[PDB]
Amino acid sequence: FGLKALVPLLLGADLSSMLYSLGIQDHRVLDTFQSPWAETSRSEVEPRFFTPESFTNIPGVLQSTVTPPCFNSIQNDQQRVALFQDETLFFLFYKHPGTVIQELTYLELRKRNWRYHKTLKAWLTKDPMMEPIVSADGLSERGSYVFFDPQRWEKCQRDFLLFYNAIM
Amino acid sequence: TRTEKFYLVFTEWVKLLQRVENNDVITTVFIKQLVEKGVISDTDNLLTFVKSSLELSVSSFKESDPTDEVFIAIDALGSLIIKLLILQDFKTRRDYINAIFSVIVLVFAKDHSQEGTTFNERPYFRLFSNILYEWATIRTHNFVRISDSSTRQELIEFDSVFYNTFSGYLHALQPFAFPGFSFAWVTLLSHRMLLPIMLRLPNKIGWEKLMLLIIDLFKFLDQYTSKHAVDAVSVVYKGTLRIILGISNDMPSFLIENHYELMNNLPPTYFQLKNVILSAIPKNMTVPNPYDVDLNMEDIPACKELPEVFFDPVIDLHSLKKPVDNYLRIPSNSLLRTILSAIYKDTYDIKKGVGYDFLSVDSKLIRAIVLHVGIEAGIEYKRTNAVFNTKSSYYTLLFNLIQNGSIEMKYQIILSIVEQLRYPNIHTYWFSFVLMNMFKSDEWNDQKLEVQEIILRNFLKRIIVNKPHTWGVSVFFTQLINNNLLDLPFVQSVPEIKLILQQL
Amino acid sequence: TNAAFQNPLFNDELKYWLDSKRYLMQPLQEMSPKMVSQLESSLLNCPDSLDADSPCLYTKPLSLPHPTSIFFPNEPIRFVYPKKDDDIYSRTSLARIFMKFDLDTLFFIFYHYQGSYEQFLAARELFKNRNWLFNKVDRCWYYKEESWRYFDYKKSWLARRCGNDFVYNEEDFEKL
Ligand SMILES: [Ca+2]
Repeated sequence: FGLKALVPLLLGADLSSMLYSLGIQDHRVLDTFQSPWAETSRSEVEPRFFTPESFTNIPGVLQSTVTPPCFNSIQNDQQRVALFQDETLFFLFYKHPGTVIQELTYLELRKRNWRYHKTLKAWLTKDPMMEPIVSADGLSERGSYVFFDPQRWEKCQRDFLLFYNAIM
Repeated sequence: TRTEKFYLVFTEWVKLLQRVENNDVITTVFIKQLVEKGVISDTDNLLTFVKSSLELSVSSFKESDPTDEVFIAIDALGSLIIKLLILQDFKTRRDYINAIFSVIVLVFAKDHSQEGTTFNERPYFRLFSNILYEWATIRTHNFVRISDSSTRQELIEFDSVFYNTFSGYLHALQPFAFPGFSFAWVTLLSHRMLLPIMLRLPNKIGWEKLMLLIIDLFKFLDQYTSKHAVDAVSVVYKGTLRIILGISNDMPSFLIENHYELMNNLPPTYFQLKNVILSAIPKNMTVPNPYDVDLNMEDIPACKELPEVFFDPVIDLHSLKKPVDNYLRIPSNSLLRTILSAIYKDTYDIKKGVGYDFLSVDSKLIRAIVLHVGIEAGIEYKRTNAVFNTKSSYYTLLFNLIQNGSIEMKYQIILSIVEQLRYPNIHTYWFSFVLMNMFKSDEWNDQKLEVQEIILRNFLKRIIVNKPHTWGVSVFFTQLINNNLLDLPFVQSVPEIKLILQQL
Repeated sequence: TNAAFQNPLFNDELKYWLDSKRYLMQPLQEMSPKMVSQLESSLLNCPDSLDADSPCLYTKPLSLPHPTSIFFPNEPIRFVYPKKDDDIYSRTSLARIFMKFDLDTLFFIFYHYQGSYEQFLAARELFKNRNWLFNKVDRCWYYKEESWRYFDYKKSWLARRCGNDFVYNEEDFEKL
């Protein structure tokens, strides 16, 4: 009767963090379940999803003579890229490295007075409400800027000491 | 030149899938033009082709550098298999899928078990995951991407067969059989294109094989986990726990309606996992605050509903079924005596330990009897009054089972009873009534304090552990602190549990 | 018992298969040292999310290679979160960030990654959260505010009004 019992010595684990680790309102977590372990759940995984046939083989997107559309021409694809909003150009620039479309979005953003920061790998542009003041050595300017954050999909204003060797 | 034929065919396939999209009609033309030649029509040709392609693909994985795409051949193989199922006329499709899985698990086994083994679980895992994805992709919207309405209907019918076949082989690939595959295996069990689908096939036709797999897992955990046997296994437990949490969130009815088999195979020291399984709550039910002192289950409609049981425990009562039902229907003392003797005779087993035999209580059978009494109790209540009564056959049967039982017998009965305290339903209600009356009963033969201590223990096992707690346990315990505890002698005998009590 | 196991072509393999059944013949066993090794290496090779992810051996290229600045990103971005009911996609980083996307970017994605999951989530944002409807016949997205509009993806890349003589026929719209 010692064993059956009232003499326990001292399972147990705070499941809060583990539940936040999964997708927990009512929400299915299993259809996007990466792995049974956290340490090995290192990326999101593509769920099942439905694509109607009308979603595919869509002709003449932006007057394209080919299907699907492509962006293979530095000289001739500027007219299409110009039609896109800043955010769309950011999306392309961050999604297709080492391609024609990355170069075209760079040039177009450049034209809209965005400048690309080399070491932050982030685009910024002048905040119109204030004038920069260039540093005495001329290697930098201090001013107000709007940075684009591709992870939050937000423009973010910042007072910043900006070095000219760092932007292109 | 037949070997060269199969090798070249597969190589050409791999090259093609790296040049065109999977659904490209050039692919379809490839398979149909493959099947016109008849190079894999005859059974031996098909088995040899799948075998060779498999070996070549696994080798390809092994001889690739991690910076490459090490799964290319595997991925292509998955595609080729499912497309061979889709784009052929079948007089027999089950025979096909069975053959292919057979080749896979055979090559797998030899790769795994042989002497100078260079085995990696990953390429096989990748093969199975890919098969799962491919079938998932072709099955969407009742196989709407299939043009021929006849073939379409056929695949519609075949869906369940596909999944239960896959599960069958997955079952045979369980940790006991192939330890070197364990983690991969567990991952496959909870693959997003296996588990949520088999949880959701119509009329629960996916539930059985799922339970088979989960039982395999639980058994593997129980074999290599004891109170003393404290490692890889603990990692496997953690993953299991994550999976069960996912299931509780997505399909709580699966944890609710299989709690009997789940408890029968769950390691006894997995307190938390036990609570997680028993805390499962049906999807759109919202539960009352269990700590509300003024709570009363009479004033809750939910506490009158009968919970569903996916596997009827009465089967596991065997011959006891007929007498036990007799006594419950129309109770009498001589019949009570007889079935007490029968039950005892069957529940006191001799178990073969290492080097010696010992007495063992059949806890699975006890659980089956307690659950059965609960179910029949709930049914009698729905039929309609005299079920929430001490004079009733159900309460008297459980009472006398405890009264004339060994201490272990008592503990097991009371444990299964406490297991039945879950979400608000008729079982939780009635068994709470049963438990409280037992705690307050003046009919115990000089075992009042023993029963009380056993009950109190069985509850502290369920509450001094981390959350979740089941609804009925939190409720019952709340009613237990606010009725007619620290004055109990056996509570005073121990200061450690006395303190944890005092916090409450 | 089964038909493929009894083929001579697999005779050797069959042996190992049958060995896997050994744990059934002996009742209970403390973990063999060998089994500890196997289990240890299974822990070591444990499949990760990337292994469990969907396969894709080829995708039609969107854009030709080009000599770009070494200071540009050199790898594709991975987004991680730093009836409008709930579905399985609701809490994915992609879906959550598409909620922040402009129609311009959503329409781009819809028409330039056809057949992809990104397309699927864009279309989901459009339909489920912004009440656009998609047309099977002309592949345009429509929106209603008796006055309709459609996004002109073919030419102008802007929202244009339909004529006064436009009628909504449901048979022409995709059920999402
Ligand atoms: Ca027995």
